[PDB]
Amino acid sequence: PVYEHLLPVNGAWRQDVTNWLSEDVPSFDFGGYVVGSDLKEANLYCKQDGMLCGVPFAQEVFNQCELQVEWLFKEGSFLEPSKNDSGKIVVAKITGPAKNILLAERTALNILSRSSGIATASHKIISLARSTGYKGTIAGTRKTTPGLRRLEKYSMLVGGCDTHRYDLSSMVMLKDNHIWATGSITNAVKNARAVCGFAVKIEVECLSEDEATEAIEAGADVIMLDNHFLLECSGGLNLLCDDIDIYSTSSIHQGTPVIDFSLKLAH
Amino acid sequence: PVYEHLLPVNGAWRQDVTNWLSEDVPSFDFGGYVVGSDLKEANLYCKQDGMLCGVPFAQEVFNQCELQVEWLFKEGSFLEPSKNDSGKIVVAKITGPAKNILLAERTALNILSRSSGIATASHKIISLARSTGYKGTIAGTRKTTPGLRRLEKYSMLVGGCDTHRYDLSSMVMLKDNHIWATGSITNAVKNARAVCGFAVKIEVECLSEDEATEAIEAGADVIMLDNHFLLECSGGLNLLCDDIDIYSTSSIHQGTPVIDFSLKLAH
Amino acid sequence: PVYEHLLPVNGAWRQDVTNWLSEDVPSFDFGGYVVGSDLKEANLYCKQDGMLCGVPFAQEVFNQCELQVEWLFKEGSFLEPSKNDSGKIVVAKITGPAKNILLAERTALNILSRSSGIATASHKIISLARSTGYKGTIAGTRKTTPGLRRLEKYSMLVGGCDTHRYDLSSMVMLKDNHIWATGSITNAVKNARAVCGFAVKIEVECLSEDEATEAIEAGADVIMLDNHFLLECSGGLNLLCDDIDIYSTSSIHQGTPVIDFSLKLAH
Amino acid sequence: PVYEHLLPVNGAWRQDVTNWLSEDVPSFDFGGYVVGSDLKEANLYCKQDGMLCGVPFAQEVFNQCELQVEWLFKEGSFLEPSKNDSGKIVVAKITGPAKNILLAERTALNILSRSSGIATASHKIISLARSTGYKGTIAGTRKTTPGLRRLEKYSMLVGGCDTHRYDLSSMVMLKDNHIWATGSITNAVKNARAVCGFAVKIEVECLSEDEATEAIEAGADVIMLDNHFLLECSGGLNLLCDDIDIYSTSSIHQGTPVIDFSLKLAH
Amino acid sequence: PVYEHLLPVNGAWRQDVTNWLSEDVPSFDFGGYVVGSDLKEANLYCKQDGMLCGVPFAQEVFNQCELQVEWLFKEGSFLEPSKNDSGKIVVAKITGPAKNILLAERTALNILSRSSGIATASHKIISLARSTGYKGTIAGTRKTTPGLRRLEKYSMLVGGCDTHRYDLSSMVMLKDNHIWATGSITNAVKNARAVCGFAVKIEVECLSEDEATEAIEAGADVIMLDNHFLLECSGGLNLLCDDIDIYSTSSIHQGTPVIDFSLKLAH
Amino acid sequence: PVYEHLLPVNGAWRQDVTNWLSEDVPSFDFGGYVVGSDLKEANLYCKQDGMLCGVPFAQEVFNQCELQVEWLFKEGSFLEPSKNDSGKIVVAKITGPAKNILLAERTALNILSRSSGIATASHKIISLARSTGYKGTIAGTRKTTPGLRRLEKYSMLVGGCDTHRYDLSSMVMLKDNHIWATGSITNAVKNARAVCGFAVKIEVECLSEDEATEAIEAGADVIMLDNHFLLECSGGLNLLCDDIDIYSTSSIHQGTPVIDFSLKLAH
Ligand SMILES: O=P(O)(O)OC[C@H]1O[C@H](OP(=O)(O)OP(=O)(O)O)[C@H](O)[C@@H]1O
Ligand SMILES: O=P(O)(O)OC[C@H]1O[C@H](OP(=O)(O)OP(=O)(O)O)[C@H](O)[C@@H]1O
Ligand SMILES: O=P(O)(O)OC[C@H]1O[C@H](OP(=O)(O)OP(=O)(O)O)[C@H](O)[C@@H]1O
Ligand SMILES: O=P(O)(O)OC[C@H]1O[C@H](OP(=O)(O)OP(=O)(O)O)[C@H](O)[C@@H]1O
Ligand SMILES: O=P(O)(O)OC[C@H]1O[C@H](OP(=O)(O)OP(=O)(O)O)[C@H](O)[C@@H]1O
Ligand SMILES: O=P(O)(O)OC[C@H]1O[C@H](OP(=O)(O)OP(=O)(O)O)[C@H](O)[C@@H]1O
Repeated sequence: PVYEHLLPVNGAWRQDVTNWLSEDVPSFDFGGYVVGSDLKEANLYCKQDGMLCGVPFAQEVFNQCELQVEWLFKEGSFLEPSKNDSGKIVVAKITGPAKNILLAERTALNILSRSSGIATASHKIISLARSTGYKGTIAGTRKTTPGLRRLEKYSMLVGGCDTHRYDLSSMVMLKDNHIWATGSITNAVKNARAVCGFAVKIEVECLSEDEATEAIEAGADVIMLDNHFLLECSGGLNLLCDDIDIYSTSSIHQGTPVIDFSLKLAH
Repeated sequence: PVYEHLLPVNGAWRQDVTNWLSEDVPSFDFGGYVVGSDLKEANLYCKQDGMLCGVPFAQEVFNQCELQVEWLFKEGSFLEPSKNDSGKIVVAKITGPAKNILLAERTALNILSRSSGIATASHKIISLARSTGYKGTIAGTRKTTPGLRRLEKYSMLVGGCDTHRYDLSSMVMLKDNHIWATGSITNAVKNARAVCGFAVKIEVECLSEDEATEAIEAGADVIMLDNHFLLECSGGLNLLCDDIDIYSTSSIHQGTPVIDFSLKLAH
Repeated sequence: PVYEHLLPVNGAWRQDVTNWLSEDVPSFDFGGYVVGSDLKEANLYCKQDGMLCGVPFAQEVFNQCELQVEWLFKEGSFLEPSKNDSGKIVVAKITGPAKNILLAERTALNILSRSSGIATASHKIISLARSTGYKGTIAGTRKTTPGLRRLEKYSMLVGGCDTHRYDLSSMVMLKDNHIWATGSITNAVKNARAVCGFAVKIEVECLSEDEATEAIEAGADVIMLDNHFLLECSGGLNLLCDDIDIYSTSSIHQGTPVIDFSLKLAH
Repeated sequence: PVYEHLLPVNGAWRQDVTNWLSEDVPSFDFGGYVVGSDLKEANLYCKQDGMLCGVPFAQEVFNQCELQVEWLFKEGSFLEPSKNDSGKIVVAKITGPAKNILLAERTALNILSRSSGIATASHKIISLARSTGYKGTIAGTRKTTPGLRRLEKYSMLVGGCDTHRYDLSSMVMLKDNHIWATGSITNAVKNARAVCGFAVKIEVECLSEDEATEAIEAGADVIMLDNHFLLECSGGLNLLCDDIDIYSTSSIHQGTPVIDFSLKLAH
Repeated sequence: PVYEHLLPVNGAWRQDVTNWLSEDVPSFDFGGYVVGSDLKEANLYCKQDGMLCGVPFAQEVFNQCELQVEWLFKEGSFLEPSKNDSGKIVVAKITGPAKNILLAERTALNILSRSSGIATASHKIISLARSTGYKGTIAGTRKTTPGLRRLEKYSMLVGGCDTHRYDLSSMVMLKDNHIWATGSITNAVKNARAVCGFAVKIEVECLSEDEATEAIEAGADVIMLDNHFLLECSGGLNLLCDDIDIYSTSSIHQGTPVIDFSLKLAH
Repeated sequence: PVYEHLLPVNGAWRQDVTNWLSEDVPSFDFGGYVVGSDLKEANLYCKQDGMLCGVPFAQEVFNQCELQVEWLFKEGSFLEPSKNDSGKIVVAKITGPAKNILLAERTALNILSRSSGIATASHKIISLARSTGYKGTIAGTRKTTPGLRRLEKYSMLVGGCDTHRYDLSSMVMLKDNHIWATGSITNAVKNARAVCGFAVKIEVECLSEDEATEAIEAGADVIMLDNHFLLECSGGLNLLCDDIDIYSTSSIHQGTPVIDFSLKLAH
């Protein structure tokens, strides 16, 4: 199994890459004009310790820029430019017209830095939860960067964490507002079930053992206790664990530090 | 002068908001079905100390969701839910069909959290540079989140920092690769000037007083010393200042923490 | 609960309507020129017995054409222009510039006819399965019309049938190809689980009680016997039932007859 | 002459295919992950008697999925998996990474089934009209599936039927509403002619020999009698013929049965 | 009859306007920031003698900029700021936030100038052909500005000229290449007819009375002699007329001078 | 340095070409059907004296049409089919399926004709200004054809002229409206500077030596006198020069004649 196989050979994500490029060049690329098209070589460097993530995305950036890339590491690999010999690590060798390389650069690096950042912070928490004996799941949230949801969720998976529900059409998530609207948890679940059906799970945010039970018996698939079936707890970060099912946290993705990368031509 | 006036009454950014919404609802919105359309009220809360940024963007999210919003604070205001009475601060009151509110929620909050995060980290560094007596500029970089460049740069401005060049068509940025390509700084500048013209500035990354001088005399508009005209230094973060012109740093935007926001219905 | 609440106040589906309109007018609308903009009245007729479906979609067609519509029946209602007095039934009254009405016409009718057709054929089979005592689900398939998936699935729901999985990112569906690839059902399920996680169900097409059992124990959520958990059988149409969980059929949607509608101006 | 030559080497239709794919994979393709990329072989089967239509479209689906296809039959060929040896007929052999094949599958089959269905029902009626001695035209209508007009009209042609006017910018179609608006048929035609010009035909729906004559003399190109030049009659289905010019019917396309296809990997 | 009724209330053309706006503001509108949103008044001036064309287009520019416009002249009117009192003529009064006005300006003026230019040059030639007694048609060509075809053809109509065929799907245009391909004019026409059908005209470029005759008898709708039915001659500009049917010229649209317009705020 | 290097290997401009093609073929290409796919040869001719411009654009048209092109002249070359031997000049040889050639034709020619027209008129004025001894710049304007800005500006550069500011986000352009809004030139400049920053120039339209001075001292980068820093004068065409900095004119691009091109197949 290879993570990049999650991405469809063709689909919207590739168009996203094209749009990211247009975002950087609205009219002309003056630098490309001065630099020209002589064939060049270049190395893509990792300058900080962390997991390598975002390969297929950066690869797509390089393909549309008509370059030849050779990846020295598999996506998911844990890089440690700990060696101060340089403090850097070549993760890919690139070849192509000078201008194409420089056009690609900033976009590919912006993808890798952030993708690697989410994967890394993801790995750290699942390695932490795992090191206590906990056998459950650590999930992310829907508090993703607008327009970048595909990439961030993907980065969560490579890091070893669950993604939780992708969107609002994905797994139903019921709360008080919904329960108050239908008059009861049981009613909220019945209506939710009537439209999502058997193929999609229903989750209910409960505030008491009585809340949960009613949900359980309405047929809810997941139960979130805050403040047959699975249980979830969510609210906080890298710090509560018990032999329960789900712990969600936006700390793995939202507002996380980045893993620094750089790209320089040979000579 | 009002920052939101930077955004064109109509243009691509509004389409970005629609796409951000579609990203959250690819097929149906089951929750909207259970909750229904009864008119509701809700408050948008700020749960952490920082500057409020992203108003026009979140406002656009609310407009497309056909809601009525009342903002209690001007964008740019420094919020301090320091008072533990609640640890929160209502920055806007919203009204509209229950489902519309819940559809809007996650997107608007994801905009505000990140926009406020960049503005805040931006304000902290310019307030810091300013507090030493430095009279120059603190700028950002092109290491922005793919697809979110408009919002992040905008957030930089509201925070009190320069944005630097928007893209590759914006201000010309010459380096060794370009200089090596044309044979000299003077040649790189001549070619750069020939295509960008008088309306757009040319910047050159120099590594010596001789490098700079030649650039100065080629006619470069900005000079970056690393490692008539303006001078720039860039590489590091919140820590070197001297009565010089430009200090760039991706720390104001890239991989920065977020300012937490929440939204809950009345009853 | 109102079905149309499944559609997000704003999102891609509304853009689909605009594209459907452009599809009918690539350059000019000569008829609109001759007819002009005088305000007119018109009735939307149902000419065949069946369930009314597609309201929010046709409504969106009418909104973009700047018209005023009054629906005489709730979506989901079973219409019977059985009365030969006319053999027709007015389901909506429309008002607006003559040209706008005529532009709207063909698109709205093409939506209603097909949407009503799927809903009707859907209602007939669930009413049939229900009339035998069967207490389970009748679902649809992914054999939908390219580009029209949102509308057809929506029509399935209004008719009283399940939609089954929306797409490939929705509920995992494993088969022999996958099982052969990983070496075993157990392995196929483990890999499927590793990437979809807890929020999304996994279904396995089994050909024996031993196939199923292994899937059950791998943790599959649904099992399809062809040729804790739920069971599914799929292959045929309006004709096998037993007190089991799921029966899927493309007969409810694919290649189904249409429910005839017409629209004429008053005088 | 080859029908597929009607499609421009590049244009919107290819983008439609990409959108149809995205429609099936909004976020990840879990199945593609489990199945992997090992090169595989597969056969595309026809399981029902009818005409093969939709080749260039399904071919485009296969090209974007980076596969190698070998078509065993020319588009337009009449297939008869009448032989119960299998009741199936291989119409194409495919090769490529397992996941790519499975991604392609449902979309290509949904194209073929419907395209073949329209072509078949089209061939049946023109073969029927032809078998009586009728030397005229059998046309379709604008009651096409929203967003799928290009494919359905194309399927009409391959089947041997006319498409009639593509859209509202295509051939002018005047009616009572228009005639009432301008005060007379003669006036409606004059205005229609003034904007469409010589390159585009004008058709008028007449209800009497006097209606027609005035249209004829206004210069209308086609006349529809319902209830130099050409005459048309339209309203009903597979059942009135006389040595006249045009008979239109939505029965050839709208709400027609589908021709079943399937695709399975080798081993 | 009003020309603007040719444009569909909604469709692609309105999106074109939005794209034209985005083209002018890729990131921020600094001027809008300095100018602010105070309500202002402004006049749209015509500075050269010619026909007013492009109203609905410029109106759409103004609507998306949320302004209030009052047109003092009907589209099609012949303006003569011949009076040197000012040499200008107010054709519309506008009101709205200062910034919105200034954003709109350049786009609306670029539409009007060119639209008015094509209409004017169109009127001049049809008034010229008409003044000799010629009772036929003066048409345009497909040599239109890429991406601006809708607007230019529309401008042709308002000027009093035919548009000729809109595109390649519009009226069939056969030539030697086609005739050589099928072996004969008769064959080229048969194949053309087989795919376009009765609703669309077929034109043939003939080089002899024998060429024409064969086309006539193949059933071609139009015949172009260069170098029942209609005849066409095309090649040259404002200068050959005889009581024949069609004279085409790109001089009415391609590379034509523009009609100068300006827009200034009140005080 | 090669001008075409200004265009990014991939970005929006290539999508513009696809849209230009779709604009010509909304449904089918009947001519392509009759002509077929036999491999053919063809020559692209220049029929009027002027500079060759638009190569990368026409090349992109040819690439998407899957053709093989051989350019006989470098973009920027001054062609003179002055020789009446033919009055034409082959600038490129093309090979590919007959239909693909004919599909490409009109679009590529419409690009070249206009691109060459702007370049030519651009070269004529800079050669004129240059021939007087003037050592400054001749610039264009923002009065470009809606949707075609990239191509026209690009054509300006190849011709030897400046493009001036690309858009409203490009170089700030202040006027009376802005100055009146902020109360003074000094204030308008301060606000403009506060949002555009150091990377983008600020220009001010001054009407007196006192106007200019205040702008100069506010820090404006350019000053336009109409009716350290650079000076500009703009208003008129091919006719005032003095040893000053900038002369802008829309005459180089807007409403300029076209350079005629043609394309014919070999035999
Ligand atoms: O961000 P974290 O603290 O990790 O918490 C993540 C949780 O937040 C969400 O609640 P919701 O979005 O409804 O309320 P919120 O916006 O106040 O977090 C949902 O409960 C997530 O699982
Ligand atoms: O991220 P920061 O450390 O604040 O530095 C920002 C600087 O980085 C950029 O260099 P470039 O992108 O060419 O090299 P890099 O990728 O190694 O930083 C450019 O020099 C920016 O001003
Ligand atoms: O169309 P129906 O006969 O109702 O059957 C529907 C079933 O078809 C599908 O199988 P798949 O698509 O893998 O094989 P197919 O194409 O041969 O039906 C899947 O099994 C559906 O549940
Ligand atoms: O669907 P069919 O019965 O084959 O008829 C097709 C005819 O329908 C159309 O009329 P129009 O769409 O104006 O009226 P309608 O919607 O009542 O058919 C037009 O007359 C078509 O040629
Ligand atoms: O531009 P004008 O001189 O008015 O001529 C217009 C004519 O040009 C076209 O021929 P085609 O485009 O096939 O050959 P061309 O490119 O050489 O004009 C077609 O014949 C037009 O009616
Ligand atoms: O078209 P030209 O005469 O060459 O002049 C070009 C000048 O026009 C513009 O003014 P603006 O657009 O503000 O006023 P206008 O529309 O009246 O020209 C700006 O001043 C340009 O540099």
